This record gives sequence, structure tokens and C-alpha cells, in this order.
Amino acid sequence: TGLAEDGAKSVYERLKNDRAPYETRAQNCAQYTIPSLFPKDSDNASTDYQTPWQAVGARGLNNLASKLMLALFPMQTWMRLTISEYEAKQLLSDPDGLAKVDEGLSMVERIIMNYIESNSYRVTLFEALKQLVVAGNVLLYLPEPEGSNYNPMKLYRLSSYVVQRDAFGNVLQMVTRDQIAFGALPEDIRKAVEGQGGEKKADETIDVYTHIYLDEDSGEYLRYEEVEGMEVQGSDGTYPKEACPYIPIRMVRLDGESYGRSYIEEYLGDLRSLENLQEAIVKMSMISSKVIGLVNPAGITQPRRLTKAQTGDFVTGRPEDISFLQLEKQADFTVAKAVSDAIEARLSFAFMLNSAVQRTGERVTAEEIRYVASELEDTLGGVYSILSQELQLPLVRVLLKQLQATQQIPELPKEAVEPTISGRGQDLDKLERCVTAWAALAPMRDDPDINLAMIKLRIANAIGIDTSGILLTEEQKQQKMAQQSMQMGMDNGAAALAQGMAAQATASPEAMAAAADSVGLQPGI
Amino acid sequence: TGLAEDGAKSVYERLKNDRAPYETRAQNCAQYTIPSLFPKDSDN
Repeated sequence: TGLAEDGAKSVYERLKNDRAPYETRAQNCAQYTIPSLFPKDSDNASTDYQTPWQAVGARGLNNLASKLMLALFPMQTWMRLTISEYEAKQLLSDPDGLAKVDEGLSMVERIIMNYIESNSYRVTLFEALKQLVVAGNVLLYLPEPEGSNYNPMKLYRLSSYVVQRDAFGNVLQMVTRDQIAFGALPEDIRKAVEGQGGEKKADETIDVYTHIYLDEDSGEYLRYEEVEGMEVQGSDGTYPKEACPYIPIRMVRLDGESYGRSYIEEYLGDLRSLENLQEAIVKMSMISSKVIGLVNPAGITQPRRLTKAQTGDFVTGRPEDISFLQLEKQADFTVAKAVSDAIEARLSFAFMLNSAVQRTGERVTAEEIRYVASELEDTLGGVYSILSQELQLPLVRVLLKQLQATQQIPELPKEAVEPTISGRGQDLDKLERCVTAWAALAPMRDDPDINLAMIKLRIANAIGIDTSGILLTEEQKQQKMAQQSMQMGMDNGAAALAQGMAAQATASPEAMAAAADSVGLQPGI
Repeated sequence: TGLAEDGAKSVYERLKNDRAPYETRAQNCAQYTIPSLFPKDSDN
């Protein structure tokens, strides 16, 4: 049908004239740091990428993309599923069932970490974080599993997608551009391309578009793929608003523009000035590198004898005729060096590398004083804080849906939500701290006055551990007092009759021969 | 049979003109680090 917005190949073309501000920023912004990261895409093989004269942008990007990956995504359990605790108390008989629910929530949070690591999501997120530094603005598509086989996720680094969003935060429509070759197309698309007509080469590429527009009269998204034809008839997906496999990530958020900025465009002016120094220092060393022999032409020394002489010949002439053209700028090389060492000093804090070689340095700064490296962690804490909303939560809310449909996860009952805690964490440390406070109460087990039954509740109240699996309740002890007794009942009892039977089993020796026959032993002993 | 793509000796020759960007990069790129690692292969 007409499908209320048309056409998807032209929605990409109307809004391709909106990437061109951000795209020509990133082509400039990758030129100074690392040119292989975001090409101009009027680029082929060959177009060799000249290294920038400065190597701080190449340094301070890998040292910032990895320190985001190490901080956003540690190897352990970076998400956790909080059940709403008061609504968990109502629907359940306390207290054993409550932690039994949290074992099912500890079940799921390990399966996702066994799903993320076993599908190389760590790879394509690190390729995402390098795009988020240089350009921002990457959407990565999480396809349906269709089995327990290998399932990566494809990203699109702003030269292959288009989104359009509001001045308000929500997304209106997305267009992604593939260039899948004809032999490599999926099976339903090859029926549509052949259904369009005309034979194709095995290696000819096809601009395959998607269109993920927000629906008329319903809050969910509609998603249809297309070719040069209208649709592909495997198209329509009813993606809900909160769970769509296409999520556009965003380095630093700015309203109400459609895309996001990047982090390293906020220092791209400063790299532009630091390369212009480092271009000049190197070129001053190249005039230096040339060795010109200035012969004083009012002198005696002809170098017709200086060249053709051997290892140690005696030659005519004065030494003060032969001087060499040397590069001047002794007091000028230090001006351009001390500024370039000051600009690298104030970019090395902007990026998360430590203060390092590029000074005298001269540390004596020792030894507990380098806890001010935590100032780099706090400055790092301001960097990804936007990104934990934009990437880190929608990547879980998609995987909580897609694993329900493929039955690789239990259907969690509509009430559990997740924070991206940088990981408990709070459940471990608050349990570990109240143990040591209760361990100080150990010499008070014989004190007749202190209510140790209450102090252990007060520390469990001061430290915010919950309660009610925390202490033995009213009944709960007559069972426990019996178990020490039933132990000593079974212990003294089994030691009684075994001494009781075997003493009288062998006395008046005819009974000893009768006792051995019951086991089946003949008269051996 | 015809095997739907032909011939394999010419698929190598059509696309040998696509290595020549990367190949002449690596011949330059090994020249500066260690020249024994990637020869020009007009080399004996």
C-alpha cells in the first residue's frame, strides 16, 4: 500500500543533506587524530592516509576508547535486574522465595553476559566507541537470532544510516543503507530483485534500504526493507517504542538537533593548533638535516684537495675557511617546544592518559600522592554518563525481549527492571561490612546484659541490608536446638549399640562362631 | 560443468589489480620496519 510515507529511497536523500554538517566535521575531526578511522568515503584503494604531524590524537583516542570500554563494560556482570521489592513482598510468601526470585535474576544476568561474550559484542561495541569519540552518531542493529548459531551485530558509522528525530528526544524515522551484493543477498530479497526483472551479476551491489518510521495512530514503530522496488514482502515489523533492534547511540547530547556531537570535536580546535607547531618543529629539523659546506671564497682552501684526499692526508688550507650552513633558531626552537609541551599537557588531561614523558619529569612525586589519578577517573566519569542512557540501557532492553522470543531466557514476570550499576557491588560490600561489625560482637557471647539479639538487628538496620532472612525467627530454634541433640542422639546412640551388640556377640565362644555365620563368614577367624 | 562462474584462473587475474593498492602499501610499509618480512616478490 501507500504506507503513509513515501518513498524510503527519498527519505534517505532528503536527509542526506543533514549529515553533511556532521559528516564534514568528522572528516576533519578524524584527520587530526587517526585518519583510518573515519574516511571521506570518496575514498578507495588506494588513498593512503597521511599520519598527522602530532601523535597525541592517535594516542589519546585509543587511550580513551579503551578506558571507556574498560569502564562501561567490565568482564563481570555490568547489568543487574532489580525486582520491585515491595511488589515482590506482596505477591510472595516471605522470605525464602524472595532470594529465590533474585536467583532467577542472577540466572538471567549471567546468560546475557554469556550471550554478549559469545557473539563478539565486545568487538563491535569497541568499534562503536571509536566512532563515538571521533564522530558520535552510530546506530548498531541487533538482528534476530534464528537459532543458537553465531550472531554478531552490524553497526553503521553515519555514512550508512540516516535518522531524524525531534527537538524532543524521541526518534521519528531511521533509514539504513546497505550495499549487499547480489550473490550475498538474503533469500527473500533475491526473489524481489529477480521479481523486479533483468539478470544481475554475481558481484553487483544493491542499495538495500530500511525505513523504521514511527507509526501513524500507534506508538510502535513500523519497519520495512526495500530495494529499488517498493518493498520486499518480508518487511513489516511491529517494533515497540521501548524495544527496537536499531538504536542510535549519541556522544554528547545537544537539543534539538537530529544527531549528536562527538567528544573529540570539543578539542579539535586545539589539535589543529598543536599539529601546526609539530609540523614546524619537524620541518626545522629537516633544514638542520641538510649538510651544506660553506666555503669562504676569500680564502685558501680549495676542496679539490678536500674531497680527493685519503683517510689522513695533509692538505693545504686554513680551518676557518670551511664552515657549515647550520640551522639558527636556538632561542626560537624553545619557544615553539615549550608551547607544544604545554598544549600536549592540557590535552593529556582532557584525554584519560596519565601525565607522562613529555616534560622534564622529574617525579619525585611519590608515593601515595598519585591518588590524584582518581581525578582522571572522575573526569572519565563525566564522559560516559550520557552514554549509559543512550547505549547501555537500550542494549539490555532489546536483549531482554529477543531472548524471550527464542526461549533462551525464562519469561520474567513483567515487573523486573535493570540499572547499569558499575554490578553488585552494593549487595556485596554492604553484606561484607555487616559481617565485620558482627565479628566484633564475638567476645560478647557470654555477656549477660547486652542484647546481642538486637545489636545484630541494629547493624542490619544501619547498613542497608534488607532483613528477615537475616535472623532466626521465633520457632526456628527449637528446630535448631533439636539438631544439636539429634546429632548427639545419633552419635551416642550409634556408639552405644555398636559397643552393645559386639560385646555380647562374641562371648562364650559358641556365640562367636554363630555371629560370624550371620555375615556369611566360615571359620577362618 | 560450467559451474556458474568461470574461470577461476581469470578471477585471480581480474582481482589481482585490486591487491596492487594494498600490496604496494605493504612493500613500502615493510621497507621502513623490517624489509625481510614482506618482499616485493619481484625478488629472488
